[PDB]
Amino acid sequence: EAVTDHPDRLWAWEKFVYLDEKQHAWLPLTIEIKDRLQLRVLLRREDVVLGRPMTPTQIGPSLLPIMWQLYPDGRYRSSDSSFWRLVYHIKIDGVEDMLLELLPDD
Amino acid sequence: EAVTDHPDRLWAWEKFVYLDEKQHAWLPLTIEIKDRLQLRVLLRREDVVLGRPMTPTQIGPSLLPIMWQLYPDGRYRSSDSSFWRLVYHIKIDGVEDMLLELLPD
Amino acid sequence: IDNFHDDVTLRNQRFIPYTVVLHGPAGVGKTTLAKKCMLDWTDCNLSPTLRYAFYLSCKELSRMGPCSFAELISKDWPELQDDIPSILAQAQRILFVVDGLDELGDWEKKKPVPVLLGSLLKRKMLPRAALLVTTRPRALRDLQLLAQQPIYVRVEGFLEEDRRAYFLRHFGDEDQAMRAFELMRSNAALFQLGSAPAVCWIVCTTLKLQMEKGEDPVPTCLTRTGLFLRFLCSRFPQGAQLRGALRTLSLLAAQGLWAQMSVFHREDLERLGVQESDLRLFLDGDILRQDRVSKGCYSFIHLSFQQFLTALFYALEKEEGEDRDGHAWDIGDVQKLLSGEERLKNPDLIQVGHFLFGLANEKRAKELEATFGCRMSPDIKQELLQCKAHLHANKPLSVTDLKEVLGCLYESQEEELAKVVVAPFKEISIHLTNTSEVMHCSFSLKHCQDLQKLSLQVAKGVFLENYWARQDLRSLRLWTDFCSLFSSNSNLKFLEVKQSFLSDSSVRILCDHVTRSTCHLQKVEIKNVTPDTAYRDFCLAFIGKKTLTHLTLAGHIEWERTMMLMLCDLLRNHKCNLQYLRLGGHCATPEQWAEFFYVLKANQSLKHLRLSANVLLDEGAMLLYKTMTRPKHFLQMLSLENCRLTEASCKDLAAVLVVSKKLTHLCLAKNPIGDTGVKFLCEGLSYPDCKLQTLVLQQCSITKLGCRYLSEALQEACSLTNLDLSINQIARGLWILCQALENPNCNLKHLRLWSCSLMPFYCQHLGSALLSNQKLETLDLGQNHLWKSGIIKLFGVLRQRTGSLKILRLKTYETNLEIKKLLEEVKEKNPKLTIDCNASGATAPPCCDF
Repeated sequence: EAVTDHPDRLWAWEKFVYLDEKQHAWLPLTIEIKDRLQLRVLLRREDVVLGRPMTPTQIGPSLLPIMWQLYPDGRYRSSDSSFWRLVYHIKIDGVEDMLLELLPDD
Repeated sequence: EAVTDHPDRLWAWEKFVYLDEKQHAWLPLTIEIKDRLQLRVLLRREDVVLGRPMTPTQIGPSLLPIMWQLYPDGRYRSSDSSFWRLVYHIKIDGVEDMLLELLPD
Repeated sequence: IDNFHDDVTLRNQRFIPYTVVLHGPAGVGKTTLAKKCMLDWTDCNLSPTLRYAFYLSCKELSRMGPCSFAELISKDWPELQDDIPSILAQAQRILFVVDGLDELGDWEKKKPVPVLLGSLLKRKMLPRAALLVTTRPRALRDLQLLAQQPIYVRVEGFLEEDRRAYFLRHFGDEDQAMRAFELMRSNAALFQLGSAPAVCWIVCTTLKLQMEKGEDPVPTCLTRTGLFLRFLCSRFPQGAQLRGALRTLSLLAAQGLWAQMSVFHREDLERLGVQESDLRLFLDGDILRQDRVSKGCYSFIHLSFQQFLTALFYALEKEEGEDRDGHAWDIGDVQKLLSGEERLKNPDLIQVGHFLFGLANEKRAKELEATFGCRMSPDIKQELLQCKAHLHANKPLSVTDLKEVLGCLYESQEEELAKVVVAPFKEISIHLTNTSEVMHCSFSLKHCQDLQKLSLQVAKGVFLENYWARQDLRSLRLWTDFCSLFSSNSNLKFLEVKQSFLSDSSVRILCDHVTRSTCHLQKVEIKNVTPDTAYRDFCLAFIGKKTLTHLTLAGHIEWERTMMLMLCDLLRNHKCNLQYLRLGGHCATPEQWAEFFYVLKANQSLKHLRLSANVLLDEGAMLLYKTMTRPKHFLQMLSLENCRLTEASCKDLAAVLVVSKKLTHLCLAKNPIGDTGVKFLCEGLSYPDCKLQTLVLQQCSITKLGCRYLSEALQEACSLTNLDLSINQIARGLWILCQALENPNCNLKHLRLWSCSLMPFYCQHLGSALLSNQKLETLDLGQNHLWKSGIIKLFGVLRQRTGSLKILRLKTYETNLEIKKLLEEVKEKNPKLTIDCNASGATAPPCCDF
């Protein structure tokens, strides 16, 4: 079921733990790679307990960014200056899911 | 079918491309994560043209290491001194695939 | 209509021998106020103490010949002349009102009317009566020379609520009234002129007429000139083609405006050849209004209509030989009209300027010619640009001038007129206050191509508070249209934003436009912006900008973890090209500071670093110093201005100085570190391998012990060359630093002692040192008491030798002959020495250079 609302932020409380602007938790499930310039990441919603907030030094290197953010036209800007496109965002069995892609650098 | 052979060592040649001692091109296709200590990555063998060796500085930070090592008893050693395990190595319809795993300390 | 003017006058009356003066813009209703007061006196509404009142009008009294004041005031009430002496025997119970001054001892002594009016205004006759004067601000000057200790009262007129009420009354239907009111209020400039009731009358009549005919009103209210033009076109019969009448009316309005007269008598109309038959059309059309109190008077409906007709005169075609008329008209020319001195002398031509610009369009001229059949001069487009020197000042125009020019250009509604004018702009400053200004700037500035700097500011009320939706949506749309300057212009190279009451959506749109690849910014600054997410968003947007090389952030913030993430990633990145970074008013815990300073270690481009107004608590400072002792740091400059520092941390600073190999500047202004800290630093400097070349200790609460330490440190072969001291005083130990200067091992080139509380007795030491030293090249003395005796002694001593000193600054008075002679002698014998004699400036040398 399509959803007409999107999150306006995603902090990184813990590695593989993102909190939107309403303090709900999103968890990444899988990462897809089709070629060098194509990367598609899948986000899932779930409620879990939160530990202490891991600091940036503890997080370490990663493929995903630290913070997204919504921009007009319906595109996200990560923290590495690259733009991410929204693929789809549906509800199934009461479970929220989202899919995002990495656009080629302009 | 399962194949006994396996690369002894793997080195990164470009962005998301590796080479073994045989110099076969092994690439990552998908990454599956269940938690910090449980991390899985998939490998496949394909034939592609290799460019200049993108030195590690240009490749940039990544979740995957720069080097992968293999040891008996299902022991793999990475550049960052972490350990990995092999789940299956099979060939089906002419394509060779391998699966890795992450083992908690 | 009643119940409104009464509502205004009731509150106005309460603000009031006493001398009262009323002043306000035309059409605001001062005469109604005075008449209401007089009627209240008649109806016994006021206090019973007011037993008699007299009405005097300059509108009529300007013509009547000499007579006695008693006869003058009894002219309109003959029956009262028998009681005039009895009435004037009670001067304390009399009220006098003088209406329309700008339009201009014995009560039984015959005298000229001007003399009588001057005497009464001076209180030479009936001193203990009450006076009340009504005049426009233009003529307020004379009352200052005439009146004695008066009091001034200001009128304002209708408000928004009364405008809405008037619209409701006129239209009757709620829907029509509210639609018209909204359409009018959409235009700020036309809305402001709506305070006068007559303007609201015109707007309501025009819009109602258009609505009853089923026409679109949106274009009508877009600009003033369209509205007035439509109304004028809708007030004369069809098919007549009254060219002559229109020319006559234009000329009459022009004469009236130039001469500063607001009323005309039948004789004046006769003088200009205005046939009285045409007065029927002029009146029944509501262009002229006949006064019903004093017969034989006429006036225009409102000032703005007179100005519009004046503009129509100037754009009207001029006939050959019209200079041969039998009268010397009081009409100027276009260049005189557009001159600034005329504007100041006669402030009522400014509006004629805007209207004239508005009439430069082609469609309006076509419609006017079709409706009336006149002929339009085609040289206006060139005559307006002949005064283009007003725009080609070769300097950036002030805010108000830019507002005026943009308003006129928007009135013109022709882009070809805007291009030739906005082409040469090179720097701009903007101060938005409402929607209309945003629309004007968007319309005009899109044609600029050489613009290079820009300073922005948004006033409160433009963007609605954070929670009406449509009201904010219109502003958002216009803002999005306005923010296209940054993306399109690829020469812009400097931006600044300060003291703006923005909202999240606007900031997001601005950043979206700033992140594109057609922008080539090179410096940025943010200061005191609200809300507090603006800083975080801006730090996010400016990551990876290839061109960016400067960046500033200031205000009151608290380090939320998200801000720490962004402000560390801004330096971690690999595309970073930064070269200077400043921070202000940022409060954070020692852990966040520790991780930030850890991140700095990886950066390989930063060269400056300022931390003014930020709290270190000395713990961040010690962490910073313990980070810098490492052998691979890269910072060169460093400034810790006003960071709550003491002498505790100075030891680590000395360690840094002795060990470092890249640090070559420093600054510690506004920190009472103390003489112990100075001692620690001096112990640091003594090491052979010290490489620091600059040091600043302005306003650091140092005493003579610190001066002794500094001289002891300098006595060796150090590498210091620049040193700046101020506020903190070295007077008693000044001889110590003079001895240090005498040392051949010194290498100082500059030295600043601005406001060091020095006494003239000590000039000997400085004179001897300057005569002795070989490397000093600049000295700065200010706010000292050596002005006279010190000048004398220093100039006498320095007359002996030609030292290397090039620039010497001190405060002097050039009114003394002996000091002048000494200065001339010194200059003649030392022509290579420049002496600044005007050190009175009360602005200290900042740390921007250092």
